[PDB]
Amino acid sequence: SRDEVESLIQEVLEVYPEKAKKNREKHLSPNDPELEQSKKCITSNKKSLPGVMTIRGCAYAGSKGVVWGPIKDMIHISHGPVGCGQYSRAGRRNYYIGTTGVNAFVTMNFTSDFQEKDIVFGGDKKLAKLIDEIETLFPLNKGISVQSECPIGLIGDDIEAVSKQKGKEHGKTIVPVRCEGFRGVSQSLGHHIANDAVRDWVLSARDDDDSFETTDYDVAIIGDYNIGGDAWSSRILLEEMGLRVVAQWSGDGTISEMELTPKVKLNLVHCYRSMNYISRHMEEKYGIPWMEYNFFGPTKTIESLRKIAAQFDESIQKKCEEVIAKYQPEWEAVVAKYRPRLEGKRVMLYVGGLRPRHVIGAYEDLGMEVVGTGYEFGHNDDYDRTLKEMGDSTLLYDDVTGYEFEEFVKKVKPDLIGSGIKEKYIFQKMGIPFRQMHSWDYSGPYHGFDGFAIFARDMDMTLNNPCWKKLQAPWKK
Amino acid sequence: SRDEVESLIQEVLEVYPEKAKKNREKHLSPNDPELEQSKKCITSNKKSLPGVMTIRGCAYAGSKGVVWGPIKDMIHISHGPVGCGQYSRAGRRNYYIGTTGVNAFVTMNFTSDFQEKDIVFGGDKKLAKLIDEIETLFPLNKGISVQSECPIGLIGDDIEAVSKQKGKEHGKTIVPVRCEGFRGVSQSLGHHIANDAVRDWVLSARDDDDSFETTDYDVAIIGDYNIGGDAWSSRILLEEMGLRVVAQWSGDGTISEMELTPKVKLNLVHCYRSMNYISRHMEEKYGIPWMEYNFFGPTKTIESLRKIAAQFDESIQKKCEEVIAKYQPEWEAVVAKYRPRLEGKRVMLYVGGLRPRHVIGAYEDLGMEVVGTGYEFGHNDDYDRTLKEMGDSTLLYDDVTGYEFEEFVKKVKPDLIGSGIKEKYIFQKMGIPFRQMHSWDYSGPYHGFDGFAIFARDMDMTLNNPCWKKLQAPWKK
Amino acid sequence: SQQVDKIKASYPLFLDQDYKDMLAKKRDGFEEKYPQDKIDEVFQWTTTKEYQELNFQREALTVNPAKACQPLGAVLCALGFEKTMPYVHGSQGCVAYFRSYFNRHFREPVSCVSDSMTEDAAVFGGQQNMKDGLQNCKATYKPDMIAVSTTCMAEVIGDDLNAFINNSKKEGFIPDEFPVPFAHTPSFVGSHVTGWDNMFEGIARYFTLKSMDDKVVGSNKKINIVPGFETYLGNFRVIKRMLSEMGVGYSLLSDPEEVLDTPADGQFRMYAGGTTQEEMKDAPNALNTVLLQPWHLEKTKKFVEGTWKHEVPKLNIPMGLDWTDEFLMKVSEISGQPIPASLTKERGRLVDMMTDSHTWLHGKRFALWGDPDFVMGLVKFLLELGCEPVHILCHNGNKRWKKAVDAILAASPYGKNATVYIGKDLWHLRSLVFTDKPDFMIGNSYGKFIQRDTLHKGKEFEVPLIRIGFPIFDRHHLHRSTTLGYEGAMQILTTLVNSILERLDEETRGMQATDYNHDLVR
Amino acid sequence: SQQVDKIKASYPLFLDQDYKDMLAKKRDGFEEKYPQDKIDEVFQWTTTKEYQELNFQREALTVNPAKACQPLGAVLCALGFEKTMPYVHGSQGCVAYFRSYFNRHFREPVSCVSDSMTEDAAVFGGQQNMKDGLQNCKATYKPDMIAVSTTCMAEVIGDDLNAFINNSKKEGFIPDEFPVPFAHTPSFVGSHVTGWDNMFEGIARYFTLKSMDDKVVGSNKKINIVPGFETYLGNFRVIKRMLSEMGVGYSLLSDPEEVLDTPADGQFRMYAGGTTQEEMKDAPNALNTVLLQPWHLEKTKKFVEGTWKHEVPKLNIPMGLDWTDEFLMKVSEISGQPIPASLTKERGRLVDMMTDSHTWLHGKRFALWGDPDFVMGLVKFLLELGCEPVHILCHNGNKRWKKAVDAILAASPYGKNATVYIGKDLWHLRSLVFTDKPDFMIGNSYGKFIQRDTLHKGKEFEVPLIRIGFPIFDRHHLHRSTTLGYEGAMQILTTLVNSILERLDEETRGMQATDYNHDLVR
Ligand code: ICS
Ligand code: CLF
Ligand code: CLF
Ligand SMILES: [Mg+2]
Ligand SMILES: [Mg+2]
Repeated sequence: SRDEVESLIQEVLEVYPEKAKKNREKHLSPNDPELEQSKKCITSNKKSLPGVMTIRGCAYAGSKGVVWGPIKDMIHISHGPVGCGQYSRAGRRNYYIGTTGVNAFVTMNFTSDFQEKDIVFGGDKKLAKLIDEIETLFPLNKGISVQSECPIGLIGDDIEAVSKQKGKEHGKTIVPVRCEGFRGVSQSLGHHIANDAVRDWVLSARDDDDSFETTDYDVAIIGDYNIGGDAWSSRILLEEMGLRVVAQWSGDGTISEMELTPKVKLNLVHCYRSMNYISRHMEEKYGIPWMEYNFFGPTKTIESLRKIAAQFDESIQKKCEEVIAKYQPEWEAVVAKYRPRLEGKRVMLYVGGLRPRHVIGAYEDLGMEVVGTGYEFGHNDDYDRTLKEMGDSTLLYDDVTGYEFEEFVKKVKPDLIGSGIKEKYIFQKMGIPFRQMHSWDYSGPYHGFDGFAIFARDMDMTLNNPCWKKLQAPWKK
Repeated sequence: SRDEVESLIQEVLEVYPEKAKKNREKHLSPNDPELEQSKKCITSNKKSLPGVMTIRGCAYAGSKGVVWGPIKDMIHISHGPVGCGQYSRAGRRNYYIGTTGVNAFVTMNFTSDFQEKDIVFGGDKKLAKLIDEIETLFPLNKGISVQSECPIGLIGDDIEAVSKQKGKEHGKTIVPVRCEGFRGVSQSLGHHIANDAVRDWVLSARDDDDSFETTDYDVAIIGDYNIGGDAWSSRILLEEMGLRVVAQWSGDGTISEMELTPKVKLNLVHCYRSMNYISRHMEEKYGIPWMEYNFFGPTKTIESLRKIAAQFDESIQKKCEEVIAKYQPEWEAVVAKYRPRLEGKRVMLYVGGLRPRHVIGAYEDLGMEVVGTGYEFGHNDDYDRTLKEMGDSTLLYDDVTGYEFEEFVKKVKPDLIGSGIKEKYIFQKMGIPFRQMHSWDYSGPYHGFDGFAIFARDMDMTLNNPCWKKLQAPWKK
Repeated sequence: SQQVDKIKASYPLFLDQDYKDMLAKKRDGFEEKYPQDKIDEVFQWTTTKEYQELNFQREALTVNPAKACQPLGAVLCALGFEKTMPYVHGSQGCVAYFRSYFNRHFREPVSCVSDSMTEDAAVFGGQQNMKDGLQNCKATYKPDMIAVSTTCMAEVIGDDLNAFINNSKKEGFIPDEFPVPFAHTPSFVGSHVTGWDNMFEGIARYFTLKSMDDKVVGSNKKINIVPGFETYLGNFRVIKRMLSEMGVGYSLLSDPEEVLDTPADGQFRMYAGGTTQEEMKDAPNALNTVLLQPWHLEKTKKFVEGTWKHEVPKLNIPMGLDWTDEFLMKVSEISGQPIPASLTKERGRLVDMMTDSHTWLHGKRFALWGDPDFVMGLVKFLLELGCEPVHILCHNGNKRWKKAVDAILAASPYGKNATVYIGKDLWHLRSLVFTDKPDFMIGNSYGKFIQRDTLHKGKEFEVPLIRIGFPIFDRHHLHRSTTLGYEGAMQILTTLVNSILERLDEETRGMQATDYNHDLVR
Repeated sequence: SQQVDKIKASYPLFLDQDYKDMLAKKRDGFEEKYPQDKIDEVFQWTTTKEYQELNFQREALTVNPAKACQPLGAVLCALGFEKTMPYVHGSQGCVAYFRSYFNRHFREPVSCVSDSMTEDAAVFGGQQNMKDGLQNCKATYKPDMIAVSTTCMAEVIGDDLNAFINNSKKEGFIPDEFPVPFAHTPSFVGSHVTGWDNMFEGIARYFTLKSMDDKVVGSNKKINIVPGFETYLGNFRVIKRMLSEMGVGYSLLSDPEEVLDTPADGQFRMYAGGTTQEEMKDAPNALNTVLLQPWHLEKTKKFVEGTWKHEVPKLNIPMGLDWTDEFLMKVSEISGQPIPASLTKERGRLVDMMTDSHTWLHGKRFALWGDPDFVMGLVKFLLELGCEPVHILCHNGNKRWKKAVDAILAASPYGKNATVYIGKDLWHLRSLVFTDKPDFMIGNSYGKFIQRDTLHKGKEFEVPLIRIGFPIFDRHHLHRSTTLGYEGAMQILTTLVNSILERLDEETRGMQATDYNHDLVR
């Protein structure tokens, strides 16, 4: 009940000093599904408390790691000391098809590798030379981005000047991005900066070019970074529904596709958090509407498909029903095999800016119950959409600490937890089945009808694995 | 000096009882190169002393392992209890080209796998049924051999009757071989039996079939079992000399080739020990002469090539000199690279029935010196050919024991030993470089001009390997 | 032809055009080879469910066995005893092979002798051989003991070891006090493992049977350990390690770990370490006796329970989690010693590794063969991991053992698709992996030809071999591994998961084809 | 589409025709992709000697580095201390990565915290952060110690840790007695290993500098061991094992083996084991101090020799035979303890394995990268084996180190074709393995893309990766191995030989093509 949660929070909150206790009580709340405005319950997108072991990353992760890095045919420079780039190198499973090293570069790490020289004297000259070296050694690149690491702004380098100048010299799109770790409070501003960089440096390239053949069925997938091929298992359904997916952002994405996106009729936005900014921009300038969708589990995949089809004629609406009918026996078999094995089990989630609400439907479709969810860098308009998704008096936590997440789990005693790599091996030692909800535990995809099968299999394999029954020695009883 | 060797022998011989000491003094001798008859210095092909850890095998090894097993298109049954076949399975590197399991069977183990039932009641009925199962499951076999293990003779089974009867039923050559372990004293009789089995059951198949097109240049390689492809690197030289190698016995050999051998003009015998018996037979019946050759190292490969060419017209003799000339810069380079690194080094050999004398030339060509050699199952006509090959007052040992071989090595202190797998890891612990002279240390081939390169490389890599200067700990000095 | 700066061995030498051309001419000229089309036709046929039906109706023919003779196990058993020379009554050809077989697996010298019986012994029996053999052996190699086995020849002739050994003593070929235990080891019964059992019981009866009056169970305050046929040195060592760590007094009976791992220091050590004679004589005084491989120690067990009156516990091989647990808890009970924190932590680390690797192991299908105990241990552990053992084969197994394995499979959801095969061979297995393709095979080096075969049909049909068992001839130093205990569990788990990931890399390595899934992080 | 009885993941899901067709249409429709023939043309180009000449003329661009930030090594260092919380002054994005990086290598939790410095700190400095951080950290996680590192941001704004820590004490954010050692760890200098060195010297100065009057070299009759940046758990353990076995008193300073290998028993242990505070304070009283990785412990050495007055021995990393020998003999000298029989035997077994495997190892060509000490250790060992280290690369190396390696190569005939590369990256290496093809690569998981690339050119050009180094993300539990001492030498030797034989099998597996050389016995 509500008061059982309200004093759980107070128990956990006792550990903190006076100043810290006040901050965290605002970021911890029971869910109230009848509420309209989430600011009454919880606060979000505020500074992290120093030294509380937040799970959050920086703006560079939001820009380079999330938005830009996935674009295949562009080369993305980690501009600064060797480090940020190394840890982000192929860390994220944003899948793509290409000849890596030749026409695509996603899983490579290009960096300026700052020494003292370059901090003292600035790295504008180094950046210039670096771009020339790329053009020589990587002739098939179709563009370059410059991802600013912390020092760049602090030493006052003008990467905008270099980008413009070298852009006109080589006749290539070179995008400067001010995604320095210290800006903002999380990945979230990194997205916003990255989005704004696309607007300012890329999106307007074909404003005066209507040579591309259009149809009234053209769309773009916006904010699907194709983890384990999620975008592909999404796309296939849209093209089977009789639509034309002109662009994907940015999973398996390309620059030509970004440039073509202002020509589509509808923007289909998976991740609101990361890509609502540019979606709004295209509605303003180019007049393109956009709608949020959700391809997690049959219930939402179906809802979404129909909601999209309804934006077109009755031909799409028909094709939509053929599609749903084609996959009904596939997902029904999945529910037959696995729902029995998962019915009643209880889950606690903690992910970034979307998946804490999106994946709920998928769990509910295997008879599971999400009892705890939280976002790392989510805003109050993310909590607005989580309200009706979560059960009554379930547990909400923004920017949860290591301490808080552990303490909560011990009282709630969930059958399963869904979170990231840093939280993974903690909860596996406590004997609690764990699934990664970023990397998919190196599995996937989990989107669409084809993904739901995999999702179900994966939850079952982990939740009912024989390893969990063996944690305690027979003698220590 | 002869007397320094004569008392080395007596020192080693002290360990033995009176009866054993008398036997072994006959089987240990210094070499006398001026002697014509080897019976004056050494005795050979006698029963092994019980419990002295001889290196020798049995007649089954001589028959199945050496002579018959290499024939690719025949299926060879190890007839008796499960073991003999399992230990001989792919133990010997008699190389071949085929689809194993379909048209060739060399590396497989077919066996009757005797239980008590079959000892008590005999396995004649089991053998019959077994042959029927082969014909069903292995339709592309072109013949069958039956290799008698110890029990077969002891229980009085008539494998000759079964072979004849099933031979006429299926219309296949089925060859019974009485190669029971207990017969003879070594591999040597196994060869003789195997040879005689070929005569009696295979060789006469095309006596009244002269449809095969002949030339004045047809030959057979006899007694080269193609270890590491030795026969192939031998053959290529003979065909470059303008000869036609109609048959190989039995490395990569076939039944058709054995049947075709009575049509050739000359039998070229590499291994005298194993296959002189059948060579003599073909000289009697078919009138085909035969000569011994030797393709170990340039000196002998050249001698042999010319000696063979001289048995034909001047066309072959010419082609011979083309060949010699072609390979002169190749072997010259080999001697350039390696002889420096091997000059002066001293070797002790112990192998079966041939290689204790044959390989000497190859060593001498890299400036090495064989100071000790011995045969396991060699006869006195093998020692007759070793006399002039070995240096004066070097060490000869027939059917050497574990004790004897070790004790000898300690006094002689050779730079290298060449022997078998059972002796290998002994001498590597003493810190003495070791090369296998049966399996080639899973290298080769060592025959011909192409083999000599490999031989040289292999001796160098082992004799001058950095491992040997590291055996003693720096502190225990 | 050869370039001296880059000399070629058989491979890839014979891929040169000159050689290829020569072999084409050899084939066409004289081999009278079936057409390639016919060969491909038959090959295709051997992969079918039709061919399997014929294959499994075999009754006489054995092809590609997964077993060996009794005397082999006898030799390995004997080598576990101090300054003992394995000696085998019969044909010398056998010993040549036994030595080689072990040589190639352990890459160590292997000491063994024969009495070199010949045709004369078929008529007159092998009495004289035994006499001269025992004498010569002792004189030449200075053993403290000689353990006598038989070759099939001797068994069929019906030689009486007991009488023959005694007459050697009676006629002064060896000292009377000199220990010469013996055992009948007919190759035409059971397998290598049966030989180990017979030799071991042969040795235990020699040092105890007549001297049992003064013996009292528990006097020793130790536990006897009989290991059985073991070819992993880690297995002898891990058990020793875990017992020391527990503070348990133990006696490892047949312990060859030292003699199969002598250092290379400039000396040849023919003998090294081993169970002492005194350890054997004092064995009856132990608290109890534990058999690591019960399914091939049936005769040993009858003698221990029967003569030493030790209540031998009903324990499976200590492989995997549950059976290592059960093993350690039994020892705790017998010995009075608690299970220490170090082993509780080691256990915890294995379980950690299971949690860390479960996603990749889950649902992987395996074919496996080997000796009964090993195989069932493996099966059990696979089930603990969430793997599916689809094809379980034990050439030298029996209906009682099969039933015990079927019980284990029935107790787990992961055993639903499992099938157990006894008295079948690797040619039977070959069929099974074509018709009911697993992900991997687990077994000895003989399984490489099966892998070869499955590849020939196509890359998507290839079944990779993971080498666990005996013999292993085509890899170096895997004889140093452990399969028992938590240590052995951790080595296997690592091998299995990394075999899955290695193959997944291989499949995803194709550029712009399958490399979408060539992830940095697994 | 999905069949439920055999569900497909990304691979091989996306190989279905429906998906293939979709991606073809995506490509042709909207990707404006270069033609395949242009791509093949450029790919061919990147494998040429011409492309390499351009590649090696780079001056600004780094591609595919083989190094990390200082703070990474600082964290790993700090984790070796009892109930110590690594704490990094600067941006929280760094700590997110540090934890992940280690998470993926060790498959263990990794504890670390940040000040969470933001834009405000650029102008005003990070004083307030340090205060609130130190307070919150201590309150929330109850560390006994907090080891402070820096991110680049803090370094550039020029924050003074010393002053900032003290003012936190002065203003009552942290107790005065509470131990807060610190170090400046600029990511724009050196590498991860430099961070370990700076942190470690930061910790050693905190506990000793002021309290040096009562200190007397030799009083505690022990040897200090500083391990340096180490990511193999076997390496901490093997050293401990060998010193115990020698009966030498030792103090392992920064010992994280326990906290990176907690059991899964039902508890989360945030902290576990570690070098104690007293061990650090008593360290000056040791006989001497030995540095396992001297080439990244330059600052530590200056402080130990300088302040503690220990004659630090001139010892290479104890990798391979000669340098393990030299290590053991130094300890014998310093400690007075003789080298025991057990280690003399272990040595003998390694040498035995070298004799057993030399034929396959001889003349094999290798490319390898990693941190300086590791790399030179590897090189040394390869030369002991008779292998040819053709391409030696150390991105975080220097001319002094290079010169030391060039000396080692010059002392061996196997080093004639070796070349050492400093400040180069895996994109440089990629070239080298195309133009001057080795047999294998040895290095971390980042080498899989090079293997991918070499395969793309053709199977006969593929260079297989042998994973030894850090990080290793695409295999499980290799972090448990040993590289140091004889044990580590034996594991490497096994990995090398069996990698050679594995690949030789793969090449000989083609039926009636190359399988003439698919030998059972290698
Ligand atoms: S057949 Fe003989 S023992 Fe002549 S049984 Fe033996 S493959 Fe030896 S010295 Mo092994 S008479 Fe051949 C032989 Fe020489 S098996 Fe090989 S190497 S040249
Ligand atoms: S918050 Fe984010 S990850 Fe941090 S630096 Fe800043 S952009 Fe980058 Fe980089 S090199 Fe290391 S990890 Fe840092 S100290 Fe600099
Ligand atoms: S001389 Fe065979 S290994 Fe022996 S006990 Fe019988 S199965 Fe076993 Fe030669 S033929 Fe063979 S190998 Fe010997 S038995 Fe005789
Ligand atoms: Mg050895
Ligand atoms: Mg772990």
